[PDB]
Amino acid sequence: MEVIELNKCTSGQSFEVILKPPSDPSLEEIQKKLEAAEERRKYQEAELLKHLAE
Amino acid sequence: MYTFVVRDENSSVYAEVSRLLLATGQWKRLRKDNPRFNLMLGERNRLPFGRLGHEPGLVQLVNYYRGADKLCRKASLVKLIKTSPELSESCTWFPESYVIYPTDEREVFLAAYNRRREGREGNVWIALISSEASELLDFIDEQGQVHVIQKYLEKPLLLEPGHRKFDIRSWVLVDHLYNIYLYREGVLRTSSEPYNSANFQDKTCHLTNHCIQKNYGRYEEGNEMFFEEFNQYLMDALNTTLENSILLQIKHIIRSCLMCIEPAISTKHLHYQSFQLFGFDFMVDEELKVWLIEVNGAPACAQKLYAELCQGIVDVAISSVFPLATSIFIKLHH
Amino acid sequence: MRECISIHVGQAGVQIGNACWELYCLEHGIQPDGQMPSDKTIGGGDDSFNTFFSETGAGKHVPRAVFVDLEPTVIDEVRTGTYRQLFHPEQLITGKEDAANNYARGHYTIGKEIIDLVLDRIRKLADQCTGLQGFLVFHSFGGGTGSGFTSLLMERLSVDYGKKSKLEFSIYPAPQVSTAVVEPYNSILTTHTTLEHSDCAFMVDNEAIYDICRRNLDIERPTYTNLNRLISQIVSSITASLRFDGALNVDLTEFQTNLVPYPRIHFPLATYAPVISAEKAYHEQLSVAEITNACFEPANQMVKCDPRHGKYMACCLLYRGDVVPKDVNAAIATIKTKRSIQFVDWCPTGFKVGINYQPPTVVPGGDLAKVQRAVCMLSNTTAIAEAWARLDHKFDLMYAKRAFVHWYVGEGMEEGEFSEAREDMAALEKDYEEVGV
Amino acid sequence: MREIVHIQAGQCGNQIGAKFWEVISDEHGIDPTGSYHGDSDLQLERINVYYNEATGNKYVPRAILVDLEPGTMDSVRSGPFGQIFRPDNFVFGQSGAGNNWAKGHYTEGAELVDSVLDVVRKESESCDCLQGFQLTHSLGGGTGSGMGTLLISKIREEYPDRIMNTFSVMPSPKVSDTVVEPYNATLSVHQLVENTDETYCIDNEALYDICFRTLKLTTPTYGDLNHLVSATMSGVTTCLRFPGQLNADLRKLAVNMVPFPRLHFFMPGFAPLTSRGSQQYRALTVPELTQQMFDSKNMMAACDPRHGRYLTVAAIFRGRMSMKEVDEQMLNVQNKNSSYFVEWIPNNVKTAVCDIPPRGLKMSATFIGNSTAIQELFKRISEQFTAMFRRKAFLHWYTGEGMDEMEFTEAESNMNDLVSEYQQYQDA
Ligand SMILES: Nc1nc2c(ncn2[C@@H]2O[C@H](COP(=O)(O)OP(=O)(O)OP(=O)(O)O)[C@@H](O)[C@H]2O)c(=O)[nH]1
Ligand SMILES: Nc1nc2c(ncn2[C@@H]2O[C@H](COP(=O)(O)OP(=O)(O)O)[C@@H](O)[C@H]2O)c(=O)[nH]1
Ligand SMILES: CN[C@H]1CCc2cc(OC)c(OC)c(OC)c2-c2ccc(OC)c(=O)cc21
Ligand SMILES: [Ca+2]
Ligand SMILES: [Mg+2]
Ligand SMILES: [Mg+2]
Repeated sequence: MEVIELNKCTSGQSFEVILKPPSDPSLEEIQKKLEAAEERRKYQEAELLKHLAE
Repeated sequence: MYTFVVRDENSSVYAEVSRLLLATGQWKRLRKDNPRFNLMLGERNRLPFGRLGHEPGLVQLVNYYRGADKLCRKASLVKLIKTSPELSESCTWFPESYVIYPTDEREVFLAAYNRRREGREGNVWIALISSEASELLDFIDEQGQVHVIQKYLEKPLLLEPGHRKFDIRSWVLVDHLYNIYLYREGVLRTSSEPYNSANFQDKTCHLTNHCIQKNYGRYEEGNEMFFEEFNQYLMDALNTTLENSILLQIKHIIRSCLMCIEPAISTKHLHYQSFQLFGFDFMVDEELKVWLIEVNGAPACAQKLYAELCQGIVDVAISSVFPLATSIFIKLHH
Repeated sequence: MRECISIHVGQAGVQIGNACWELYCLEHGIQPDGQMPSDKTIGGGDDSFNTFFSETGAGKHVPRAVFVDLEPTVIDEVRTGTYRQLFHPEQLITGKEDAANNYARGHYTIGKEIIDLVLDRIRKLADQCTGLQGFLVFHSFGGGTGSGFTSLLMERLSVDYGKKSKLEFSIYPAPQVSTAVVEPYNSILTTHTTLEHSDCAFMVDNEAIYDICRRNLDIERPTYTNLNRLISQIVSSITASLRFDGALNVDLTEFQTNLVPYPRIHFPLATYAPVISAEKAYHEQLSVAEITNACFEPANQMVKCDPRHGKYMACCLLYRGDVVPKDVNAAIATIKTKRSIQFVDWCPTGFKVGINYQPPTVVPGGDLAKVQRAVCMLSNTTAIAEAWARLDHKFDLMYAKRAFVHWYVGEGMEEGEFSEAREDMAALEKDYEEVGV
Repeated sequence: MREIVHIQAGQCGNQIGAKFWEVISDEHGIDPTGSYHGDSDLQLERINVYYNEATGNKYVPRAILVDLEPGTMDSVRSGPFGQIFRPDNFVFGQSGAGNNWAKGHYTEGAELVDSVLDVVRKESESCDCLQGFQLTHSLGGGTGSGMGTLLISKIREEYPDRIMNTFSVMPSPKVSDTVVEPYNATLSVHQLVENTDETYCIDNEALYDICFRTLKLTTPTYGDLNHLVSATMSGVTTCLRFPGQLNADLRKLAVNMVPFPRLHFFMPGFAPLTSRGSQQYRALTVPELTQQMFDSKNMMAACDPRHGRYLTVAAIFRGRMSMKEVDEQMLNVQNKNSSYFVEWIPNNVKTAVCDIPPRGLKMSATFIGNSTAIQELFKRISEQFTAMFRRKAFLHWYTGEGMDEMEFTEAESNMNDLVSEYQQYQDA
């Protein structure tokens, strides 16, 4: 009902129409969890090569 | 071969619907959590409407309308009638009702109560039935629930012989296309103990409920008067028919209520479709005026009428969407 | 003027990137070689388009885009395609072995070996920027690269560019469109890890786009090209305000302000009208009223859900073509009386309208017909949580039996991350329900 | 993620293996000499997956031919497409394995394994990006069974991150060479459970039954059985060999087909079933292919899918057809048989389409099923095993090679474990 903040130009126009009023981890912390996953992979591969050696 | 799932086994109506579908030999029942169904006979609470209509190669249908609880909860119904311009606000067929919260519109409830005090007349209300406001305004805090104070119908229609009170239950089916089908057979849930207006404290004559009063079976089987017998009574005792004096108002109330919520609940352009069976509860006064009391989302049918209604639900709500390899309903045209 | 960098991760992000940058070039009048004849300031400028394009001495207009995939074959089609000259070879980064539909493989295993290289090529574009405002990130929820590598990148971009805004264009998985079976897992894991790093995310359900292509474009089996050309139209509508003169959504910060009052609930629903087949012989051109009314039909949304059973927090209308404020306000007034539009008590019931007079540009020989007027509505409704509920249920079914989990654990990921991701999603679903009812 | 190294071990492995290279060389337009003579560019676009490009221009199969006996490989070399294979890739002993797993795995085969692995390394180094290995072999004999599994173990040591893929032919009393086949098979299954990502269970019983009941051949030879194997092998490798809608590799297949690491034994299927030489006149409609490929009569593993539940399903349609009709029919099978597909893996059936049809058919369908019904195959082998083992019968052939009774007990236990593991997901 109320048309506010009307702004016009050559390209177009913009406005607001109101009907009713109202009633991060560190660089080291990232590299730590990535290397913790790399070591878990390396342990699983070591357990595999141990099994294959047996 | 169409497929269905059952997710409410406490449902008397849809237990009969399920077995009727299986007996055709063209429907197969799946386990609760199987997503690959055509039809869902769903649960009463927390129904997962967000999971429907996302199975490719399956037309999916549910026996509940999402948002229909807004008509089916006592607190919600009052808010709907008061706010919606279709029904607002001095509604001729709905008793004066006020939403009451325990720790709200109870400051404006007292203003109309004082009009009933200054103008010396009847001032009886229902919640259990109260005599005065302050005597049961702490009763909502006693139970700790959000309940409605509604105007009590002091002068109701009385059946003879017996001097009795009654409510009418009508069963209404809204299909996927939003056709409003009223089932031709209704039931009068009758009181057996004669109505007393001098003191309102006894349970038998005042409360109209089937489960509470179980006097029982004196005038008819299980306090249940059917439509042919009640029409016959009106012809003899009042020189009028059921369709003229009562049923036209019933048809008006049903259609007015469901046309109001149509934009909010309709599944016309949706990826899944809905039907629903409703239970409309009516009250008739001395001047033959029909009043709405309650709308039921999950209604239970009368014992005599199960076979016919459940076949009717299969006929026009299920078989219309999923066709197989006179009508018992009155279509309410809008 | 403030520049914007677009990041395209995995197959979905790359091919959608192709579709968008093709469309931008047609819109701004930039040729396949990168020449823009309408541009008069040779080799530089601070115009509205310069937000997305930079300039070289030879008058070449190059996208502020980085393409990243863990496998060569898709970006190799960008390297040899019709827009090969448009991009710098350093902008197009490819690995050797893909993430095999595995989040953990994309995030942890192959993620680690490429993350530092990608951030260097991002820094090389950021050093060309006089005033960086942030990033527009394109990916799938479903793929291993799209889920895994994106969430790692989004973590690192928060570290290196803390003052900068990050927007997502995310492809939500659909069984209809070539879906891997473990895609619910990948979707949940990437949503959890990205949720605090993303300012505003636009979800695009492949199911919705597939059906719009069937229903409105008359294509019986839509290909990726069919889907992406439609997606790029929606993306173009959303980004137009950054690329053109205007006063609504002029920077990435304004997307947060106008659309996201609650930081976690940062998934606006997009609805687009009209989608008209180019093969359609006789078409009655639709009015302002008709296209705005079509913004409230579920069949037009980017995600299939029911806004009537939910609450709005914000609503933007973005028009392209022959549209004037008078017609918009008349349309809104008619729609408000007939449709179920409920806002939250702590928000004004209202619409922020932006009009661009240039009608939407369609790719020559495409599937979309030329229209006189078009609209994209962006509304932050709680109804979109339906998509989370659908996805969480699928996650729950598989995880209860620990199905496929071993593939993730075998890449170094602990099992506890699955349940940590699911708890966050259970919290997110509860946030939506608090606001919504 | 392009190159696959192919290995064929023993009599059965080399006979089915030669037929595989015969069929896919015809599909890729490569003559018996090695030169390309086709009409489409689609035949050459992903030819590097199975072939090495030698300057000529000629195409040499990335295939290694292994046996402890020189017999079969001389028949392969003098066979139809025999002169296409790199002569250095022919690695053979002289003594044979005498249908003895122990000879293949521990004694005779151990002597020859290193020479094979040198040829494998020579092929692996030429690969721009090696995705994995595929083995063709029987489980019933000595070389393919014993040495084949020894090879798998040693390849996994040198290439622990690569995908191991097998086409493993299962023994049957119906098509039986020796009584010791259940011993050799049980020992081999133990190894396959541990050391492979994907195993195509090709039951000889099922191949016989198809040849007898459906193909109407009174006395089928191994050649009739091998026609069905190569046609299935062509079908399962279609997405690796041709450019299509999807970038498809062996790892992505493994991730999506195998929900639990041990349960990676697949039922292969083919539609329509054809006898060799006999021309297919009537074209099948899309509903007919879909009905036939899911039919138990078309399965290459003699298990009834109705006795189990499908964990995952892969389907490959070949030929010029409506992809909408394919999508509709595939959804129709699932929605009308939904109990037979596990509800706890959503959308577990995936479908691909390739435009190029196989030789002599206008449209075909290849089925890959990870069903819990495969336990029937393993139970059968276990029953035959226990019948002999309870009396320690024929065991001296193995104990004479160094083996102890304990290793037989351990193999019996591991296979009975796999059976009960399949049963775990058939009910719950
Ligand atoms: N709309 C659209 N969706 C796509 C496109 N490509 C893939 N998808 C979807 O994205 C999901 C798979 O993710 P991809 O992006 O293919 O995987 P990826 O990011 O390359 O990761 P990898 O697993 O390493 O291949 C599926 O749900 C597909 O339907 C595309 O071009 N357009
Ligand atoms: N399908 C098929 N099975 C075979 C073939 N040759 C042998 N077999 C089966 O393989 C088993 C014997 O293995 P074989 O490969 O001859 O022994 P190896 O040479 O020591 O590996 C028996 O179970 C036979 O039924 C063949 O050409 N095709
Ligand atoms: C559409 N996504 C595919 C990727 C993996 C895949 C590879 C493949 O070639 C080796 C193949 O043909 C045998 C496939 O089957 C069509 C798949 C495929 C595999 C199975 C699926 O599990 C049900 C899946 O989710 C994804 C696909
Ligand atoms: Ca300029
Ligand atoms: Mg990829
Ligand atoms: Mg032999």
